[PDB]
Amino acid sequence: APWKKIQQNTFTRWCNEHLKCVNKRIGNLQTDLSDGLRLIALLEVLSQKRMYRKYHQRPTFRQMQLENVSVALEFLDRESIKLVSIDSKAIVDGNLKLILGLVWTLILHYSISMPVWEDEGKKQTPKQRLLGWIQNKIPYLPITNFNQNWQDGKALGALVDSCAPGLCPDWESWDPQKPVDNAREAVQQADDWLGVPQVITPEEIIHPDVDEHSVMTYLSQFPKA
Repeated sequence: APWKKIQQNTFTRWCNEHLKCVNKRIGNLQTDLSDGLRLIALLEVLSQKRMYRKYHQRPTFRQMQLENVSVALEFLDRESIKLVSIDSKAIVDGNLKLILGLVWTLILHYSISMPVWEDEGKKQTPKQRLLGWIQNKIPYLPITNFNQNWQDGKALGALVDSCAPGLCPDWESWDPQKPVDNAREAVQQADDWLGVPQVITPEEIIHPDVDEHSVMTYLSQFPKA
C-alpha cells in the first residue's frame, strides 16, 4: 500500500527543508535520525537555540546514540513541547510509527502553533488556527478539513491566487475532473512565486488516501512566508 507512506514522504521533505540550512539531509526517516545527530540539528534549526547539554559527535556505539536522542528529547521537554509517549530506544531502533509521531509534534509546534501569522483578528487548537487562516484567504469555499476539500485541486488554485492575484486567475473555471493537473499548476506556481516548497507532491495531495497531517504540513507553509 504505497499510498500509506505519503505521510513519511511529506514529513521527510519538511525535515529536509529545515536541515538544508545546516548542510544536512535525511534519505530515510526510519534510519537517519537513529544516531541522534540529524535530530539534534533539526531541533537547533527549528528553535534557533543550541543544545544545552554536551552530546557525542561521533556516536558509533549504541549507548552514545541513545544518549544523543535523550539530549534531544530533554531539549523538547525543556521547551514545553508536549511529546506523545516516546523514549530514545524507539528512535535509535527505528520505530517508524513513533518517529513519525515525533516529527508531527515538531511540525504542529514549530510550523502551526508557534509562528506569528499575518491575517489574524482565537483560543483554539493549531488545526482550528490553520483552518481559520486558510478560510479567510478563500471565503467562497467552505474549508473544514485537510483531505476531501483539497481533492479536486481547485481550492489549491483559489489559495495560490488569493496570495498573489494573477498566479491562478482562472481557478474557478478549472475542470474538477482534472485534479492532478489542477494541483500541479497551483503547487508549481506556489513553489515558483510564493516560496512554498513542494513538501507534498501534486499526486500525493489529491490522493484519495491522503492523510490530514501531510496536507497540514504543506499548507502550514503559506502563512509562514
